[PDB]
Amino acid sequence: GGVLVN
Amino acid sequence: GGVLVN
Amino acid sequence: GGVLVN
Amino acid sequence: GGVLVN
Amino acid sequence: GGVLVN
Amino acid sequence: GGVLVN
Ligand SMILES: [Zn+2]
Ligand SMILES: [Zn+2]
Ligand SMILES: [Zn+2]
Ligand SMILES: [Zn+2]
Ligand SMILES: [Zn+2]
Ligand SMILES: [Zn+2]
Repeated sequence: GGVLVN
Repeated sequence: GGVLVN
Repeated sequence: GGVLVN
Repeated sequence: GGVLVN
Repeated sequence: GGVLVN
Repeated sequence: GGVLVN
């Protein structure tokens, strides 16, 4: 899956 | 905010 | 699954 | 914000 | 923000 | 998956 740390 | 379409 | 830390 | 389309 | 189309 | 650190 994707990981987005905004 | 962030947008994650997995 | 995806991980979003906003 | 960031956009991630995985 | 960044845009990542994976 | 992709990793976006924004
Ligand atoms: Zn993953
Ligand atoms: Zn936003
Ligand atoms: Zn996952
Ligand atoms: Zn943005
Ligand atoms: Zn931008
Ligand atoms: Zn990966």
